[PDB]
Amino acid sequence: GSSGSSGMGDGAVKQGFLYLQQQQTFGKKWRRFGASLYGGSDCALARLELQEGPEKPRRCEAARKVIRLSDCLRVAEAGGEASSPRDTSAFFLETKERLYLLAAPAAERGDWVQAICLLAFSGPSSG
Repeated sequence: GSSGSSGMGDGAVKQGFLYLQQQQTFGKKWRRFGASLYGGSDCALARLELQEGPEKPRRCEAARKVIRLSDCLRVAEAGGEASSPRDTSAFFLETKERLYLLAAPAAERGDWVQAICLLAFSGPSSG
C-alpha cells in the first residue's frame, strides 16, 4: 500500500463527457457537459454533477446542474436513434422532475449504464 504519502485525486467512481440535449437560441441541439460519477460511501449518496458553459451571473450567480442518481426513476440503453450522431449509444434517464435524453459513446455507455444502474438503483426506498 502507501507507506509515506499518496495524495488525494481520483475520487469519482467513473469519469466521462456526456451530452445533454438543450435549447438556447433555437431548435434542439446537443451540448457537452463535464460529467462526474460520485458515490460509494456510508452516508454520502451517489449523484451526477454537470458543468455548463454560461456567459455571466445574471439570472443566477452559480449555474450548476446536478441529477441525483437515486432520483433516477428508471433508465434504459438506446442505440443512438435520437438526433445524436452515429457511432454512439444514447441512454434513457427518467427523474421525478422530467425525462432527460442524453447521449454517450458506445465505448463508455456500456460501463455507464452498468454503473449508473448499479448506483441509481442501489438501495431504493418507498416512503
